[PDB]
Amino acid sequence: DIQMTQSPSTLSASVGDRVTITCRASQSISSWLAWYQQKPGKAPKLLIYKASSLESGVPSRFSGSGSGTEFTLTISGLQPDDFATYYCQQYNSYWTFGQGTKVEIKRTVAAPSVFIFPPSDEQLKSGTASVVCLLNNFYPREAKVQWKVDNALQSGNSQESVTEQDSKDSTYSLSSTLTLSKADYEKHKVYACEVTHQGLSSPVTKSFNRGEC
Amino acid sequence: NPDPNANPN
Amino acid sequence: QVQLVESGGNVVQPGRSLRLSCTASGFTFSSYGMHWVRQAPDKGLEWVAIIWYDGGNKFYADSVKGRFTISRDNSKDTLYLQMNSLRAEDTAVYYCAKAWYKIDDKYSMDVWGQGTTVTVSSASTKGPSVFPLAPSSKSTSGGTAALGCLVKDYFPEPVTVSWNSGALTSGVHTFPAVLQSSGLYSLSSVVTVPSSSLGTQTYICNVNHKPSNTKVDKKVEPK
Repeated sequence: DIQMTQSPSTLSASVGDRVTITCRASQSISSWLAWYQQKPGKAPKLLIYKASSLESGVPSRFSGSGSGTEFTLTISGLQPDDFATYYCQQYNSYWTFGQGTKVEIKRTVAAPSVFIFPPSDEQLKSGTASVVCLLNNFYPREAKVQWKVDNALQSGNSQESVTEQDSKDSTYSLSSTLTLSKADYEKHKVYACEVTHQGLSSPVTKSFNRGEC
Repeated sequence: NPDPNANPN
Repeated sequence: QVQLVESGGNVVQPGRSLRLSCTASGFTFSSYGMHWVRQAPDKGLEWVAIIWYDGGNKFYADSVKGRFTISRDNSKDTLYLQMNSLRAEDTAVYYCAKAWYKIDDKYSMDVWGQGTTVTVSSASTKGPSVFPLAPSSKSTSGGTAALGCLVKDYFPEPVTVSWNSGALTSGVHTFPAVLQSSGLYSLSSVVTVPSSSLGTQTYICNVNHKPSNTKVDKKVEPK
């Protein structure tokens, strides 16, 4: 098959900037490349066909260029409606899409506010314990969260979830949830979540002791 | 028989 | 304007079948070929099948050959996708797309529908358990306090969460659900509120899970 690869995966830009999304093909596709736009919860929208032809009703700020194996989608003078994900698609042999490029709102670096929530007494009666680490209102999105129980690093027992960019301050929030049984939770004391982020000069440890209000 | 990327309309 | 409406998405168990539909309007349906494309975070956008305007020539992606059957009924303006012996990796949003008519040698698709969700799983429908995320010294900063609720072990998607029946919106962060190894979903919803009001204000999280007809209100108090 013909595999598509876009670059970068996530792009940060402001209104009025000129952005550039690159698409690369595994073999020569001549000019049989289309560009699509997709917004969260919505369907894809055709922007460019045959590498450079603009679909009718599409603003002139979108331009397409490329041939053979390398292609580029340029958005001059970025507008608020353009913050979305962009895919490339070859239609030379069947139809295969790239992985997508998310254009996000750029802002100043913001360190996360790390909070931790021990499991409630109601859940412990069910024989289960969930510990929640909360990273609130940070930028950029890249953040590392590790769990330590009595200073022992955990593996394979936590799950993470991140919000989309906020509409007001353009920040992200992230929750890491460590799941333990009631038996395993009661035989340990120190539960901590270690957060690494660009906005922090050093990793941050939010911890609590089991049984302390 | 035809090319998959040929005109389907 | 071209209008494509998908239907038939549902929870289906592995090894079972499911037939999707795509009713069209705003154009002459019998004049165009049609595609099926599925989207999921593990696969991105993945093409499924294409069928000619007359229903003759059909093509399929390799991974669905022998299991999926695309067809159309031009007297109904409907496109169908018959999915058999479904697998966990068939879970996605399925789009129908009209073929375009940019006259050239190679053709593609222009207008997509709104999609329909297919979830391949053997989990049983279950309402969620709601647990408080109480505020304390480990969830507070200068003049602020974080609190929330844990919505755990439900199936299937989705779950709607509000605070005080929607009157509280500022500082609210409701996270996308994660799928647990049990096959049940789980999510949390948090909110940042002023420290000075912690004693007097009432904060109630409202959880609604229509598939199980579950409605839960949980007051979140400090411990």
